[PDB]
Amino acid sequence: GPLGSGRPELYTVVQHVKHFNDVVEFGENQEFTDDIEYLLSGLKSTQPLNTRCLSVISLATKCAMPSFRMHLRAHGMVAMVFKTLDDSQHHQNLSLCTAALMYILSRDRLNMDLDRASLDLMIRLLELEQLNEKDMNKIKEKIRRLCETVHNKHLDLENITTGHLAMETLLSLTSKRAGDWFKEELRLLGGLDHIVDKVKECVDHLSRDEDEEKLVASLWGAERCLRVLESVTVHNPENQSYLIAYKDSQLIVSSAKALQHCEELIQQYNRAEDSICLADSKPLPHQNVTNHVGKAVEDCMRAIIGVLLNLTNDNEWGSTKTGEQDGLIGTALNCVLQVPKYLPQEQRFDIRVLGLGLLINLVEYSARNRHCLVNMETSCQVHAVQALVQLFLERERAAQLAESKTDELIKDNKALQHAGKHMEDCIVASYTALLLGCLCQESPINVTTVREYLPEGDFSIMTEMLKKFLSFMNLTCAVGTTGQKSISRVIEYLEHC
Repeated sequence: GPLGSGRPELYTVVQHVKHFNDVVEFGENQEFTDDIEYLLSGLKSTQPLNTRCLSVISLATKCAMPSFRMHLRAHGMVAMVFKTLDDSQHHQNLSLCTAALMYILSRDRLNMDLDRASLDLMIRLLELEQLNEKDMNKIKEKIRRLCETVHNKHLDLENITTGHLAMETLLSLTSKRAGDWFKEELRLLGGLDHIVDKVKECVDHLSRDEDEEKLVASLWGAERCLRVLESVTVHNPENQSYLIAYKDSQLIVSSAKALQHCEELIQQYNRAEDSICLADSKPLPHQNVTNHVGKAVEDCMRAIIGVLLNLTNDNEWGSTKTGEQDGLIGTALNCVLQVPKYLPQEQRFDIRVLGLGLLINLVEYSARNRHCLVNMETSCQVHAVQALVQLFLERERAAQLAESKTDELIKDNKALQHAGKHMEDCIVASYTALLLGCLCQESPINVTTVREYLPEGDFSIMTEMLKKFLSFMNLTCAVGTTGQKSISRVIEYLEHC
């Protein structure tokens, strides 16, 4: 039962005490009961705003002390502290302080301490959108140092904002460390409804034409929220299901549109270093504007696909509903074949894997997604399978050469990079082979096609690659038995082609 404990639970408790980190006192240090009633009064609406902000920071500063937090929570003051701050959303300065306070507090498990109201507050602070500067920076710097100390989290001062700290709070509340309590509560009490609605607002603003500031705010507004939605769906089928159902699949509908806008926007803000943009209208690759918007577009993309992966991984209504969105399957394919050439070299690996992974999810069981993909057409115009075989072969060479360059250096650390690029080109070739193999085993017709565009019609170039890939996967330990087994089966199948 709930009172019962296994060895792991007790081992943690005992290890937590013996080798410290938490140097705590259970004793009613009444100095706390003093400090605390003095601070609580500084938080009230009846107080000038700057006095409140400083009272919050001072309270957050004391909360870097595990013993203080413990006494704050043991007296049941947390819900009360945040009730007093429940008007924070109406003031941007106090909103930053309030978000910072709960982030620090969320180092611990707040199952018993946060109430619905305080949870709704933090969601409001996450939805928030936008004179006393030189000591707001001193406050921001103070917050940054607290974040490092309490969470081992290093943030740039440019990221000590309300949107960031509210996001980090919601990620911290729904991490592995936190458990599942708040993943559950965010759903059951309407929290996820509001985060999705916010994603829709932001994504609808990309569809219009807007200036740098408004564009970055739209994108960052979506990402911020998408990352919380990604978090709450990790190992949580309920939340995946809820987000697929909510408002006629609003999240997926908005996500698909967003991904498409992003595909277009990213061309507009090229940061590729091996590129030469013709247009004088397009920002140069080294401008502040370009690395500010372009990075914002990329980050939003990674967030969109992350959510879509979680919704389509095991859930087939998710895959069905996601595949039905006009142009998504096409956009996903473009994320692999086209988008990367408008990104810094370092970022191309991640996007290719994500796009390929999403395609695999969509195509695994959905016949109609399968059909839509094989009949798709793309650039280098050609059919999808043909393009995917090309990507494989292209990347399979890029790899065996990138290893030659680094096999030369070891004898005759530019090799490190060349080795890193070797691995990357292999994994991309691998996922491409895995996708093609998937399409093949679901229909022999596709086998004929891949054979046509395969040198000699010899599938061994794919199967040999997948064997090494499966072996590499078990080095990462990222995939479990079923995953490993089904990859093996794909190798078997292709081996008989």
